[PDB]
Amino acid sequence: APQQDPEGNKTMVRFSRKTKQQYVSSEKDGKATGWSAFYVDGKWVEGKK
Amino acid sequence: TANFREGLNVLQYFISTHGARKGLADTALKTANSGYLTRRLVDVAQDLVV
Amino acid sequence: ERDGLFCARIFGPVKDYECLCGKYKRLKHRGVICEKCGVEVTQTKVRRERM
Amino acid sequence: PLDGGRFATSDLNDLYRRVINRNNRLKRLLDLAAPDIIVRNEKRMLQEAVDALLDNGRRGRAITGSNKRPLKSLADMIKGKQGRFRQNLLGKRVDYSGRSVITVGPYLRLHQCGLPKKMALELFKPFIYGKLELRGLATTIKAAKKMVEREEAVVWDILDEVIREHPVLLNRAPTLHRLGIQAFEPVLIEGKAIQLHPLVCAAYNADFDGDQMAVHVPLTLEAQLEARALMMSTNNILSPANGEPIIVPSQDVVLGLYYMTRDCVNAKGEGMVLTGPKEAERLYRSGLASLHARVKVRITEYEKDANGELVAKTSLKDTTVGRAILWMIVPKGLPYSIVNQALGKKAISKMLNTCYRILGLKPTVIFADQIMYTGFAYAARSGASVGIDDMVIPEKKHEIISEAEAEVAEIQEQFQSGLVTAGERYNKVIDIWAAANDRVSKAMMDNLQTETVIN
Amino acid sequence: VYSYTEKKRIRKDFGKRPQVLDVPYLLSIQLDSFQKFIEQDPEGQYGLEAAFRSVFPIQSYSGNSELQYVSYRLGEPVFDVQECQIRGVTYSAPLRVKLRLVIYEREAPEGTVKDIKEQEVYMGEIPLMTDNGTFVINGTERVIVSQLHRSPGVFFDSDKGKTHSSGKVLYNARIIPYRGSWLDFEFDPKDNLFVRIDRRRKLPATIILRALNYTTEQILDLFFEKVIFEIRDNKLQMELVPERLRGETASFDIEANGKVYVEKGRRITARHIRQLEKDDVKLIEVPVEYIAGKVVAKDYIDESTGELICAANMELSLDLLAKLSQSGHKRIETLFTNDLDHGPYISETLRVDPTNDRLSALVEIYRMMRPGEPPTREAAESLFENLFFSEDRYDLSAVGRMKFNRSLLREEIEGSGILSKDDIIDVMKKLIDIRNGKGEVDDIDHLGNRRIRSVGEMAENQFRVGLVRVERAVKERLSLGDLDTLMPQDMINAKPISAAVKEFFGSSQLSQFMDQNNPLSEITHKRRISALGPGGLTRERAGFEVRDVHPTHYGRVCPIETPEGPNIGLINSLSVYAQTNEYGFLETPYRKVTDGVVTDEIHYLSAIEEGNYVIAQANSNLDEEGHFVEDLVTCRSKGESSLFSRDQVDYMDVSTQQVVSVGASLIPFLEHDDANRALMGANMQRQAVPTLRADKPLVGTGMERAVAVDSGVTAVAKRGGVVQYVDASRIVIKVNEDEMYPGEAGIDIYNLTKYTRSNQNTCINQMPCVSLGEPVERGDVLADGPSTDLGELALGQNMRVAFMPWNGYNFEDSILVSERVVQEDRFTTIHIQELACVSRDTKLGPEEITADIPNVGEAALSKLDESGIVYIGAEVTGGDILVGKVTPKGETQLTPEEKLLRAIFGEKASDVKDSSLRVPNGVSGTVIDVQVFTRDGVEKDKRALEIEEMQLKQAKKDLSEELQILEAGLFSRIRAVLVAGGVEAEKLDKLPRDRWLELGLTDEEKQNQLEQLAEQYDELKHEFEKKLEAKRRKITQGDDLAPGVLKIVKVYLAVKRRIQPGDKMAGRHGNKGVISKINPIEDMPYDENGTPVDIVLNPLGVPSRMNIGQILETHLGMAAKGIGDKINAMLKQQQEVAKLREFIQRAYDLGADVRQKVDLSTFSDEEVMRLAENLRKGMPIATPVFDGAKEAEIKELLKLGDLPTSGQIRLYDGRTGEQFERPVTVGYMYMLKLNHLVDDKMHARSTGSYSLVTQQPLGGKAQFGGQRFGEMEVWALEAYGAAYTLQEMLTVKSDDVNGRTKMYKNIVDGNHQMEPGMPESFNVLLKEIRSLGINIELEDE
DNA sequence: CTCTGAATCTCTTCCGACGCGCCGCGA
RNA sequence: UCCGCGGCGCG
DNA sequence: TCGGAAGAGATTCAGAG
Ligand SMILES: [Mg+2]
Ligand SMILES: [Zn+2]
Repeated sequence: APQQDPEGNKTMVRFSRKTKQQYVSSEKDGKATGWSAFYVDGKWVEGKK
Repeated sequence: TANFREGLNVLQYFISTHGARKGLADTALKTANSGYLTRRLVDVAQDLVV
Repeated sequence: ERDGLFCARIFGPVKDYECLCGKYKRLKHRGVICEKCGVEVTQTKVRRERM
Repeated sequence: PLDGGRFATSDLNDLYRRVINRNNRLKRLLDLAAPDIIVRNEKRMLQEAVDALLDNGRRGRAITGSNKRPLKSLADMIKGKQGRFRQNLLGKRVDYSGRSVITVGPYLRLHQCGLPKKMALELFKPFIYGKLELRGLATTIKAAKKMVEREEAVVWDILDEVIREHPVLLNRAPTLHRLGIQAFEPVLIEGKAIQLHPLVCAAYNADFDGDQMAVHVPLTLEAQLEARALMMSTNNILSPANGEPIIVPSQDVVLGLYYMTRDCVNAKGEGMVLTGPKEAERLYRSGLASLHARVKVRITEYEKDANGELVAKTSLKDTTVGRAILWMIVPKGLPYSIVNQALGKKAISKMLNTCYRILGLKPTVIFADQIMYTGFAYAARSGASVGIDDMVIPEKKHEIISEAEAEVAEIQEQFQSGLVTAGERYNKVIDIWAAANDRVSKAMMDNLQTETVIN
Repeated sequence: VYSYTEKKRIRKDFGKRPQVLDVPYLLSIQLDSFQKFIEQDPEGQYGLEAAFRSVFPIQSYSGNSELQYVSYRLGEPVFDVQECQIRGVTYSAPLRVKLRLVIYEREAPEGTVKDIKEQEVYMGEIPLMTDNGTFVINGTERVIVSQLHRSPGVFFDSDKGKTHSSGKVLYNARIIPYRGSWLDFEFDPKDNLFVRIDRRRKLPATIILRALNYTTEQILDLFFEKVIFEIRDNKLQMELVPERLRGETASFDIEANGKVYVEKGRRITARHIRQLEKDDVKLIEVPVEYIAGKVVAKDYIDESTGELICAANMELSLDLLAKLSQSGHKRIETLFTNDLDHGPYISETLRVDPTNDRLSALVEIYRMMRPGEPPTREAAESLFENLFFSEDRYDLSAVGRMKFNRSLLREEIEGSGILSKDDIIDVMKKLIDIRNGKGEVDDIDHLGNRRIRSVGEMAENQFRVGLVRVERAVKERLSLGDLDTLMPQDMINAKPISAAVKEFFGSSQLSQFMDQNNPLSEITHKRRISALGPGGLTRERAGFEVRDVHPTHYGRVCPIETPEGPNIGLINSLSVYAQTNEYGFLETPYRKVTDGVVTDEIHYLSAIEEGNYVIAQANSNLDEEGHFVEDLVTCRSKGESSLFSRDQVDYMDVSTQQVVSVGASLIPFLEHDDANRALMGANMQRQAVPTLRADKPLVGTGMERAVAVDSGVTAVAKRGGVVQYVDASRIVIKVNEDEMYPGEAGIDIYNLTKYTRSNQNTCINQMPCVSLGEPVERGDVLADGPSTDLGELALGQNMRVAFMPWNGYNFEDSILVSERVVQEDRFTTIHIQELACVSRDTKLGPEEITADIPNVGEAALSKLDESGIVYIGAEVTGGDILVGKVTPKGETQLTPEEKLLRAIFGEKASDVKDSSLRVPNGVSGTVIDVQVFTRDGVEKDKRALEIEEMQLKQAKKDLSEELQILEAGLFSRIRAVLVAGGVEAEKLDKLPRDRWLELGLTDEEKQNQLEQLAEQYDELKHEFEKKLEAKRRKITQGDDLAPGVLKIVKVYLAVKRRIQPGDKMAGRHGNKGVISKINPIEDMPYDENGTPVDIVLNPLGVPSRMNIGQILETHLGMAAKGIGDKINAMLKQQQEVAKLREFIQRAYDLGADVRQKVDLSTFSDEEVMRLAENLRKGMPIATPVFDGAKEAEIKELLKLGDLPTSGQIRLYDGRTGEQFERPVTVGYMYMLKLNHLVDDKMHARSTGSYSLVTQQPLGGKAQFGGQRFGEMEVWALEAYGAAYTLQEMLTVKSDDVNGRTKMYKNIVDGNHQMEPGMPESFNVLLKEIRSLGINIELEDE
């Protein structure tokens, strides 16, 4: 998974309970940046939350 | 005063344009009312059969 | 998702005679319910019907 | 789904999700024993959410999405011109249809429209599959499809075979009155323009400055029997709004007939006697007499007797060569006097009407087609054209306008002396200008309308 | 005198009126407004500096720290314009702002700074207008339409009793700010005064008046006029102005000077007023009934008890009067109610008000504005104050201030953008005066009242939105944390700014997609004015009155060019000379009148001033002294035409054509035809398509030169010189010695846009029109563009036209065309289509571009390379593969019995399927370009690597050729400097060029020049190498593309399209026509010399449409080619050039008093020969719009041409060989092809896809859907008895998911059965109604 | 002098053609 | 294989 | 996660008691 978001903020691993899958997200000041990236079958894909 | 064969001056032409745009707007608006009225009449009279 | 707005267990399978779990795949079991899940072996048309 | 793996969610799904979320929240606040005002707020939000789900925008501010647009609730799916009732239950889109730019075709009979070959192939592709397998040229649907997509000329022969009696419907949006949809028996032409018969084009309210038209093919045999018996243009001669015929010529046809029947005081071969209209046609075509020349001709006419027989009469009458030529096409039973005058549009209208009342439908149809052909041909031979010298300006006009402006100056100076109120001054000026304009119009009509020539 | 270039094809003008002012640069509004937006400004008046200063600085109180703004600068755009268009990235430059952060000490004074930090913030990216006035957004051209909206200020308006319908008249005055809440004041059928805020509610006006810090008695004293009464015992006195008596009926005797005189029951008249005024009466004695019925003006106090018995707005109770008179307050104050002049309206409002005090009114206003919450004094006060008087929440811009003052007649012109108490009370007083009838309501449709807002204002508004969002973020950051250990670079987030600006340029209703059919269309679309958009108007709510022409449109907005249909009136075009005043009001030029002599000075006017003065009509004849010939010169003034003496005239129109836009101005003989047809022709002219080969129009209007040069398509000579080199694509010009700057190479190069997709799929091509060694002049046109020839607009083509009905093939506007036209490719056009292939890293395996396609013949693949891309230059046809792409299908598991069934079947049921791009059905053409874009980290295939190699080679050769040309220029300048003296020409000639540059011929300034150019050479080689390195990295670098796509491929397909029956063609006067027949050339009518006609038009349309002018055009055409024919023959016989020279001089002299006055005696004979060569194809004629050729001049030209004077000729019918008895009008006409080709519309669907929800067939040509059997057609069927076809239309053909299958089966089987099921849309409706909670169900199953 | 009904006033809701064609954009 | 929203465009 | 017409409700005026 992509290790840093487009701003260069560091990324953490989260569970999407609405779709039962792992995703990666970034935070700044502990708050969510509103960015996420998801696994879509061998191709991590990224955008706004 | 001038007919179409002779040239119309700019003033005559300009004042004449009033009627032209009046008529074009007139038909543009009239179409909608006519269609609406027809839809109504059809809806009222659609049951009637000999 | 189960119990979701598109939960196949309720509305039926997304595909003709195809169990969400993949238990059954053809009409030989047409009109039966999968044990691992409550989806039914039926046609996709039921998706249009069930409320 | 969308490009990039995204998904467009229907707004109904979002409203449902919001209501589900509020219900879950209320149930959680209830089951964990929340304070009173909190659960009251949650249930009021839930009620508002249900209101949004059913009829968002019905009360207060409407809910909106990221696009700053109000979301379409269930009620919006049935209300309005985009609603389900008007859009789909009525006014369905339909298979087996095409649209094309229309075009004049004068060589068509009344009941046949010119239909581009490509559209015919596409529309009747199922029928072609059927007949091609029936005649044994193709065995399977795949074979039929690959054969028709290669346009093996045998497919063209089959296509010419299939449509021979197969009426199609032509429609022009908007379909203001029922004439707007009519049935025709197709004829195959290369190109891409649908060709109409001008006479029915007049009824369509259509023109040829780029109007498109849509064509539908009936499927079942009861349907095509209906199209033939009810809708075929040979039946819709009489408008429903009034008894007068709707199939009436205009433009070049009327101009041609008018030219053909107009006489002049002196022309090539005036006064000779023709033993029959055929000799009139000969003398015109051989160029020894002009159409306008007045002549005596022997003519036979007929009348529907008291029993119903077409009793004949023959006599010498004074007429014009053009009038005899036109008479030659007239079917038996109409009196010659109908023709022997300068034929305008209204005269032709009443002529068609009297033909339809005196005789049956089919003689009237044939009469209409012959009228169209002859009118076009003689209009073309006429060579009528408009030139700058034609719009003569009556030389009286300058004098009349000078008189009018003199009177305008007189009334204006009369007001300058304070003898009248301004409103009546305006009225007087308007009246005198109107009088002068009418005088000029009369002078122009008088100068244009008649002219002097040697006898 | 004419430039040498213009000596080619000197068009013959016919205008008699001189021209005193050249047409301005046509695009000036767009370019100048954008420049005003972006350019630097020290005063901070407009643009970036104004926007920043309107928000900055930013201060934090608890933080005790400040953010402040130094300056802004705009960075370099990294990509050129054509690179942006190729790669699809918005043409933008980085916004750089210099920012400072300040921290003070924690001790007084707060202004004691302690630390300063400064840095430059990359706060956003901003689009740049291209030189042609269009923006580049993503990969698209977009041009922002300048809006026209209601100006801020105050207006006064009345309805003719329509609302209440009893016959009275109601009035309202409205105040509109630039931004913020809108107030309007209104009367009532009960004559009460009401105020409303953003049209929320309706409230008595006193609410605001006491909300403003004024008490009731102050309100009465301010609004009304007061009269004084005295009581002594029971005798009553009043203090009077005699004029105050006027209006009343003297029902009682009235005393003056100790004598009483009144004719009782009679109204006081002017004789009475004069009698009292000469009496000089001051105080009179009146009966009790007279003071009865008078309002109590103020509170009154009784001192014997300390009690009040009089209130505000109360009637005179005689009991109270006695009580106050006995108390001692013998003086009484009352208002006056003239039934006409002094309506008691404010008093009635004061009676009906619910509020009693300032805070009561404040809380009532608050609860009105903020329903559903408890009022509070602070909340109401803050709401009111911030609403009207917070200069950031509400602002009348300076234009608002100007209009506000000038409508209120106040002397001031400037003021604070916020309202005030005096402003409100003044506007209310003005409304009262209007209600009295001593004034007039305002006319908003008037053009001195609406304002043009260009792109700059909208851009700065969006940028201000960005600035305020950033300001909120910055103040939040200041509040939340420390101030020392951070840099404002992080504090400012560029995201809101870029979001706002990109949203504006992409989304906004006024950012409409550009059209590029032809240069005229691009010009008129750039110049177009729209009344819609943000703060504008809606097509549904637009009444007639805004659409209709307003008499101040003259000279400012062209009345003709408006679009047809529902948009009419709401869209307009600038008149040719109109330019924007700095306040956004339209402005028109005029010529100063000075005592009967036109000064030829130019003054610019706005609708107000123009209405104030008297302006003379353009066509007024003048002497050479400037005196009009006629004394009673016709003029217009105050919106009316009349006659005036020579001295009364104040101004004169500049030129005849100033009433029309360019689009109308192109039409010749406009003065001879109706307005409807002229409008349609003007609009249609935009749709013309550029032909394969351009042609001049014979009967032009002179405007073609200005339009062709001003548009961006043509390459114009920016620097004079001599053309050194030309090929199909490059132009190299040697600048002359004097024009070149010191240190420059003296050579300029131009590269032509050879072929590219236009924004409407037409071709765009530039063709050179010069030859080696020809001199070129500043502003000359070197290379033609689409529909341009020799720098003149070339939309259409010249056709030979006869007006004659022909066998019905021209029935009802139909056009019949001779095959000769087709054979010469006269109207053949070139079209480009662009197709995109997207390769994705989809789930269940990636999808790849490849030539390994399953289930396909190898012959098709041979057209492709092994990579899976078609070679350029290959012909391709409908249904063929252009690029091969393949999608995996997932597992596709087969049971072993199905495995063996597949095995006996063959290779079917593959887990891998074709997805390759295919030619659109019916399209065929040739493949001209192929492009690939791919994500980083992926390998470049054979096609990708080969195209990258060719592109880098192209870049290298281009840069090196530029080097060679410019270094040749530099060394030519070396030669030019060295030959000047101290020459060593042969001694240098033995030496190589490097020696020339190195060696010193002298020791003087010449050697300084040589050293300068040598350093220039070093600098240019270094910049060349840097440029090539950047270019190579820029080519080799990958692309971002989109999510999920690995690589995209775009292929370019070009097709040649041909005139065909069903195509639509039209002439400039607006006579559309569908071509309905092609004819073998033999069959067309032919004239006496045997040359056939080309196009046959129906004459019947002319009198009924009243397009008389077009007939005149035809005649001129027959004249024009006439001369051409003669001169052609005179050339073909190869006679002495002097004879044709004198003939040409005669042809130019032929006009009477024409301004042209061109003479050939100054032309050398080879120039005359070149002129003849261009004139061989006819002599182009120039006819201005309203001063055009007269019939006498047309006749004279024809007579010199040896054609029939009437313009009609005898004609023979080719099909029979006989002669038409009537003469026929045959001439030359200019015709266009209208981009509605038949093959783009013909469409048919037997069966295909079906929609998801409704199961109905798809809609539209692209989806290959079917037509819509609309409800009108259903009623049509119902009118017949045709039930069965209706049932078939609804159920089986459309919606029955099984019935149509059965029908297809039976039709294939040859049995025309039918089985109607149930329309699935009905089940959809049932399910939705049930889901609504309403139970609905069928019965009697 | 008070009460009820009718009339008038205020507020809210509904409507304001059919058909095709391209372009853009889509938290 | 697709719900549109905005925009021009022709009837 | 914009004006117009019609209907319903509220308020005011006149007549009768
Ligand atoms: Mg039409
Ligand atoms: Zn299961």
